[PDB]
Amino acid sequence: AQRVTFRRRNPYNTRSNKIKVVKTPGGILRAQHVKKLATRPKCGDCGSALQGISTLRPRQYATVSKTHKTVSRAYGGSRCANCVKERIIRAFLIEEQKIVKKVVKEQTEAAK
Amino acid sequence: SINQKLALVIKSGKYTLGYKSTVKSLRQGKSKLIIIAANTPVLRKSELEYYAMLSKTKVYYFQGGNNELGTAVGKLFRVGVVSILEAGDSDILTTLA
Amino acid sequence: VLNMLLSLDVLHDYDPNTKLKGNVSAPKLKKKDRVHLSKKQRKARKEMQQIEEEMRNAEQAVSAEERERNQSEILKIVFTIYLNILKNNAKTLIGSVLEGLTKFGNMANYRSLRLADPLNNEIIKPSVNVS
Amino acid sequence: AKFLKAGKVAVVVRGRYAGKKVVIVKPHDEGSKSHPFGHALVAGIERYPLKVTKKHGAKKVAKRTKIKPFIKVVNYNHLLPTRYTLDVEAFKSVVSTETFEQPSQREEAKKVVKKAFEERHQAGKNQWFFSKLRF
Amino acid sequence: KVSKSTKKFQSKHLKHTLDQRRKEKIQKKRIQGRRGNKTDQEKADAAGTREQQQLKKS
Ligand SMILES: [Zn+2]
Repeated sequence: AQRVTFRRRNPYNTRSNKIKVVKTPGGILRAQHVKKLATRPKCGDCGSALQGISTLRPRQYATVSKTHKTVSRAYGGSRCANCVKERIIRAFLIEEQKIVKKVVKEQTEAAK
Repeated sequence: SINQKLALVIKSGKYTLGYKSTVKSLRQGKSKLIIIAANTPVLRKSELEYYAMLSKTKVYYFQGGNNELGTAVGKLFRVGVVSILEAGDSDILTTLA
Repeated sequence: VLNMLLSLDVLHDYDPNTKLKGNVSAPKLKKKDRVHLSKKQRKARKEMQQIEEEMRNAEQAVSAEERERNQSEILKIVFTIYLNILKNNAKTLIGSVLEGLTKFGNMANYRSLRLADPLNNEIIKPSVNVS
Repeated sequence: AKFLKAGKVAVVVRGRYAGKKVVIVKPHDEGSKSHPFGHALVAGIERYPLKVTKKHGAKKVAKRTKIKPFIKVVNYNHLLPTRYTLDVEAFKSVVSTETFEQPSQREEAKKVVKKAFEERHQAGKNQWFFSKLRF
Repeated sequence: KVSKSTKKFQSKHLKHTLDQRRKEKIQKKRIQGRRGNKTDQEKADAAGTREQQQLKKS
């Protein structure tokens, strides 16, 4: 039933300073400031959370290996699997349509 | 009509409803005709068109949405594409439809 | 022919808060049914909305200040036409000229012989050009 | 007709080699005991050759034209078949169901496919197969 | 047991909230008996459409 308060300069209940109450090895209750939770990286096309990539603070990514923040597939770590599949299919079909349109133009200009 | 032929095919013939089944049957070469609803997404429609060109399967563009095509087939759910494995008793294949 | 000037909307003021036709539409796209936009795209959307709002305000002001000038010029032209008709003293145009003068006079500082009854004749009861 | 037969060029849409170009060597429509689905053995390009200009010479040209191959078992649902074809007569015997249960056979198959691909590229044939797809 | 937010609100904001509620009630009671307080929709209905006004003129 012991009351605890902030341990830093800020006296206001702002998002920046949030308090948890913990029992120290001295048998007493004491406050502890909690950091902001990390946010999962999101896909750049659909905005869904990327799978297989660890969730860390922006500056904590500078200290981990590349396998913990990428995926072995192309666009891995930036776009998800379904978006890459759509990109591949769309690019191939667009190229095929360009070929067909070029053949049609060649035929229609071949009359004269 | 075209709805009567489709209903007869579902009653007596062999069919596959849906995009995945249609593509699988196109790969296996067992499709005689693919009816495509007008409500289908453009990417899937273009993929089906390319697959039909590869497999030399006749294409019929249904004049209605996936729900109208589902009702024409006789099912209370939407179907986006139908593939006719066997006409059976009907004559949809004979009349170039 | 001369009766078409009676239909000039620019020479009409209606009640400031007139009821218009019933138009119903979604006030906004639902929050859970939005399309994903990149941070660059969202910033560009904010910028173009800010541009569009000020363009809308400026267009409103310009239309407001041009309607009055157009109304003045049209009043001058219409009154010149009416007065020159009156000076010409054409027996077949007196009623229309008087009706126009009565209608648009406050904006300033025989049915068998005519064809093609004026627009909205079912609701526009002629004040001066009666049968 | 059927279009997923030997020699048909396909584009992989799923997996590490997504977007890479492969050629089908042996289609299995009924699948296998270890792969109970309609799959195909394919030989594809993992590292496309780089373009060579007149400025490059000798050793540099030999470096740029190297091709890294790969051999894979791919489900049909993870392939996008093309209308193009490429001859697989050179290496239709090394890529089989057994090859993927013995790593040494995998090594030999990759060696053979690399040699065949480099020879075909240097012959000037199949310029579309040896070009990267931009997606 | 009273919640913390309830205690804080009742100690801080209860009095002026109640006073404002009373003020709105008094103003509503005073304005109810007066003439000339109509909403935008009500005034639009009263004025009517352009066709209704042209009928009223005729
Ligand atoms: Zn995505």
